[PDB]
Amino acid sequence: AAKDVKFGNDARVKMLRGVNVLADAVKVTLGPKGRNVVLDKSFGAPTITKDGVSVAREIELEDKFENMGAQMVKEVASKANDAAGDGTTTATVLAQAIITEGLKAVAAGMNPMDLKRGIDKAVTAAVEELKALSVPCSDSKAIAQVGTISANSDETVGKLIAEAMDKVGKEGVITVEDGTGLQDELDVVEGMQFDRGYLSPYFINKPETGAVELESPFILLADKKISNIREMLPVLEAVAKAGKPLLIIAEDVEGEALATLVVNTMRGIVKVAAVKAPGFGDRRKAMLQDIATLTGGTVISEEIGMELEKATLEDLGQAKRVVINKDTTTIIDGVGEEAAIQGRVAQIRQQIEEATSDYDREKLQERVAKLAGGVAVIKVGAATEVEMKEKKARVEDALHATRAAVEEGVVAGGGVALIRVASKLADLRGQNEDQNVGIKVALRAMEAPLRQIVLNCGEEPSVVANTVKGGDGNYGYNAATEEYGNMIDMGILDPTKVTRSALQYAASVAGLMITTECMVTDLPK
Amino acid sequence: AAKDVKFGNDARVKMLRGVNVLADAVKVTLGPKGRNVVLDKSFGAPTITKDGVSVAREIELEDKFENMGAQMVKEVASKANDAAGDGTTTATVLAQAIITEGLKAVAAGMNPMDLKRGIDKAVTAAVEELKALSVPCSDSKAIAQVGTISANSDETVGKLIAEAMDKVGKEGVITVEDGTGLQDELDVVEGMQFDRGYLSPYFINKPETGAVELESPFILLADKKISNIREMLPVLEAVAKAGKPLLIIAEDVEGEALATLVVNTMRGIVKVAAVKAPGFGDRRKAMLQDIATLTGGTVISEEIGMELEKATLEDLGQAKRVVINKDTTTIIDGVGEEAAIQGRVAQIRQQIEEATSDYDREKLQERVAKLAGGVAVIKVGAATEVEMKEKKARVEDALHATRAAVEEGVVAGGGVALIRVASKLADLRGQNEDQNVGIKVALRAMEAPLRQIVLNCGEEPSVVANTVKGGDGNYGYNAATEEYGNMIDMGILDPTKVTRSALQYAASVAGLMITTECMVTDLPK
Amino acid sequence: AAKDVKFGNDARVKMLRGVNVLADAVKVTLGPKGRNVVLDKSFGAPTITKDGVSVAREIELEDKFENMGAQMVKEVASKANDAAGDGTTTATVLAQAIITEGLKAVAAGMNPMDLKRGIDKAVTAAVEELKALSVP
Amino acid sequence: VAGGGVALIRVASKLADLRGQNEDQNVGIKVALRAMEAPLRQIVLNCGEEPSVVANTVKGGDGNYGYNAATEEYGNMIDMGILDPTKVTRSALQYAASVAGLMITTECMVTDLPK
Amino acid sequence: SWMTTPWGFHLP
Amino acid sequence: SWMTTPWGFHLP
Repeated sequence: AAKDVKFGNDARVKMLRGVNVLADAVKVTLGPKGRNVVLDKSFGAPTITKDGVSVAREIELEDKFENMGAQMVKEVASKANDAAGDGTTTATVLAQAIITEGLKAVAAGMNPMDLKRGIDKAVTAAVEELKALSVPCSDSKAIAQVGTISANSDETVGKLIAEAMDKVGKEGVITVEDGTGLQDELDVVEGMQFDRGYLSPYFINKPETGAVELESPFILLADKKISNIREMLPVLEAVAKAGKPLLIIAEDVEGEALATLVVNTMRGIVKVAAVKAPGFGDRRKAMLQDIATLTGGTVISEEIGMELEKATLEDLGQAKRVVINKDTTTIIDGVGEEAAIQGRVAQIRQQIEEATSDYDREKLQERVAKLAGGVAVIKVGAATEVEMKEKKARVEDALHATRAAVEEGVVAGGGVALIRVASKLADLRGQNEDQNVGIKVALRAMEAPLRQIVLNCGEEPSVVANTVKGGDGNYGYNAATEEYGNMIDMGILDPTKVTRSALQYAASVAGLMITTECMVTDLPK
Repeated sequence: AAKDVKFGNDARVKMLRGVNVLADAVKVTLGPKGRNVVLDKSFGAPTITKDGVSVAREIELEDKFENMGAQMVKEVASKANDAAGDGTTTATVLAQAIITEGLKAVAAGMNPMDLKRGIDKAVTAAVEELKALSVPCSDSKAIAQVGTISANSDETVGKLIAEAMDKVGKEGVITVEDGTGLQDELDVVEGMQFDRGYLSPYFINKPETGAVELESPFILLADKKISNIREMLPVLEAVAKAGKPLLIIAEDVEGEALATLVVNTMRGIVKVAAVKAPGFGDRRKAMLQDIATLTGGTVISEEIGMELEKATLEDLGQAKRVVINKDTTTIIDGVGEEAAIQGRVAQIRQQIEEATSDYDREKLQERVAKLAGGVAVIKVGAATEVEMKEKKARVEDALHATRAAVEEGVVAGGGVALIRVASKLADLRGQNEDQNVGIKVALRAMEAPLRQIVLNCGEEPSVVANTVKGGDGNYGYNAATEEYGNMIDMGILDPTKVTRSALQYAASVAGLMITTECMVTDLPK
Repeated sequence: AAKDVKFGNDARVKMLRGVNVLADAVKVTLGPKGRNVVLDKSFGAPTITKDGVSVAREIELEDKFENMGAQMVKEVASKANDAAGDGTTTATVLAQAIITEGLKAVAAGMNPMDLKRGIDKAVTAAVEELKALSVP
Repeated sequence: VAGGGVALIRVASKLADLRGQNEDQNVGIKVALRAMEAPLRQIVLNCGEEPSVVANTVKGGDGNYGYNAATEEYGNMIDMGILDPTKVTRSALQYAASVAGLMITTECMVTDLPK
Repeated sequence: SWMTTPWGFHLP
Repeated sequence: SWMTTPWGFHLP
């Protein structure tokens, strides 16, 4: 199809328009005083939401180049979403600010490469200052505080999170689950998670959560690149006649093997959901065997000649639940024998004993921790269904926030930390004038989130920004109560990782957009 | 369909517009300071790339004649790509410069044939001067230096390349491969490559690499022009029931025999990939037998009556890997017996002993080298998947660059060598005024790459070009550090073959476009 | 008569266009290698001149705001003419350069008053240096 | 002073360290200094040579070194007779600066209707 | 041409 | 009219 090509200033103008449209749609939802956005559905009443992700998902425009701009900003908004779990709106606001200022500077006639260098230098210095500013949060009381703050100041959620992380460690795997009674329950089961994702989004049976959830499924392990679905057929017949879901851990599911499974799942029969085998090289086989001994199944290796089509139900292991999120899959309460897993961890720690290099020790210790750790299951307790769903959502949000806080600590919320960091870098300079202009662009854009929060609140952004800059430490503006005070003392807290990731991805997309020179799209027809 | 025909100046104007559009899209990515080009995909975020090949692939316009111009330039850009492996952007820039100047001269009223003669004479003299300027690079330290420079100044890649070429010779076959641990591994296996290409691009299972990769496949040898896929059927059933890929070496796969295989591959069943039998005449049969004894299979010759449809799995040989690139196919680690190949090379060297003419000796020595050389397998070592992919890409780029450097030596990079060559030919003259004008056009266009690199860097092209021309030797401008110095000493190096090929193909397309008089396309409707 | 009023960026763009037209007409005659400009008369052969003053006199455009820009530049070209007797083309070239760069900076988002102060300071320092450089 | 725009270039080179009170003032100073090289570039462009190359070559030299467009060569501007009264250049620069400031500070424009 | 198994698999 | 073998070959 014939292509339309735009160069230089025209392409930059189109991208800027698209970015402005998307960011204006999204940023009105920032902060506790966020506005409502009405999204049209195919039928019925339109949905009214205050979530930036939902708004950003629907936005894409009729002009192809403006659509380019919107999609490029959305990409890094999603990237920040999948890194820390929150701050997509903040990242979008920062990206819009940097892109606007940088494109203005470029149109003024500055070298785009020097501007990109200046922005990168400023962002690196800001990351260093932000790491310096962060306070540790590993203390159990801090865990409870973060859990309460995330879950709308609820003590029970914080207590549950603190108990779970005390019982399974700070780095342990914790999974939320629906309870039975009004009392909450926390326990540990034999299971573990590994960093792999679904091959296609088509197996997602939890559209609101964006995850593939299988209850009491079979697991098909294969140390071979699975293709030729004809080989697959018999095990699917055996699984479907048993009325159970299937989770496939294969080296790589090729084409015509994931499409066939996708079609089968959408048509209704079989609830299979394939996933890549974690690791590579001999490590892939070792951890495949570890998963096999965890689930009680047998690894179907073509090297020795299991001949995949000849696999039976006994070959497949079983587990209580499997949850496949965007990048990790968790197996919860596998049916593997306790003696088998105990022997496996004994074998792996023996391998640690005669391990020679530090890499081998580290890897085998990782396997030992994965096998002997288990997963914590939090049973949310409440009276009715709506309370069940609200409690589960609150607990999982608090879990994400607490995990981030444990990872990188906490800083002042409400955009205060970014303002303090920007104030701390007022003397940074580059190699030439354009680099200094880029540094100033980044520092100025670092104050955008607080101004946007204030503007949504209804106050004057400039006055509040100046007042906050005049103060020091955790001094900031509470938009919920429309007052000034110590942000930490009033509970407004933000994980360091969230702000760092938002800033870094905003800077990356801004540099990419600034250095863009030509754009090629399809014809308007 | 009715045709639109354009003559003379109108056709030249349309071609010039198309060439300008394509070259303006491509050239912004030249050099280390290249800009970004945003290409739209069917869905999701648009891809942002700094690679000239990717940009050139998508470019084609709605006007039929401008599309002609763009396609003709793209053709020689690709031709230069497939000859040296790099320099497509440089070739496109040179082609645009020569075409622009030549069309201006033609519109002025000069004889196009004389201009073409002058351009050809200037390019021939430039090739001679460039061969004179090149320095040898066969030394192992030079190999390590080139490998480091190509792979972003990484010592490990250069060491691996140097070790491989020392172990299998300068002209030996070397193939990169994914490793198992973090340590890199290099070894040799019984295998070889021959210069043949896939019949259709539809068997390509590696779109990023543009190659057909089969792991542990069967090989079907046929000393007959394979057609009538009904004859083919039984061996495909036998292969598919075994769950292996297939590589067909036949004299020539006719119509309805490659289309059927293509449809089978896209539908999913069977991973067959046919290829032409290397050589011709009795040489074709001799090297087919050599391949058979290398892979341990049997040549299925219809002359004696194997009756292709009666072939079994035992007739087909096996190999560890086969990789089919654009023009060559490499068989790596065939299962043929070592005694069999040893006896075959003994037989061929015996044939050398009583060989009469020099042609027979040369050909049989070529077969001996191919059989007894083997292929080097480089196992890239790293920790994670992304490092695996980056290391593999870096190693294969360094391998291409080192192979070119060994072939033709190295010259100063950054367009310095072309400028020095052009300065050395300031006295060349033709037979008349138009020939001299063409010579001057070629010499002036020879400075385009350096000017484009400087312009992407942001400096003034004329000032830097004049400063470089004022100097001598390897004096040049480093755009990465924005300074002046000895290009060789600061590591900026270019294989002689890359620049020579870029110049030659640019000249060829420029001459073809200059001598063009009429253009016939389809109607706009 | 009813008036058309333009504010900010639109007015600046119109002025810049008018200045560019006038300066492009005039500056081709600068220096000993100046080009020829053909001016139409009411009758007879058009006059061909290499003088900046003659070219600048005839220039005025149909757009009212671009005409504003051209007239404002012409005014100081004439002012420089009546002060020293020569250098109208040089003054016009300098004015076009400064106006172009300054309007670009203003569109970038700098304070116009500060830009004017900087330009005035630079010009004062330049006048001092030029007086130092002159020989009797 | 030296003609051919040489005096303005030398003056601009002599003021490479001048600074204002803030960033915008420095930007204005740089704008003026950059524009001070326009006459020589325009003369060279009318001559047919490359303005950037000749401007750089003149800036590299010192004193009355300059480019004669009549003979298309380099030399001491005073020795080859290319001279300019100081008042002419001073007045040109001053009035150009005045009109540039007036145009830069302009905010609204009122004219008659197109009809 | 999607072959269907007796147990319902929609083989493409 | 693409004949299909029992093992899945899509004969054209």
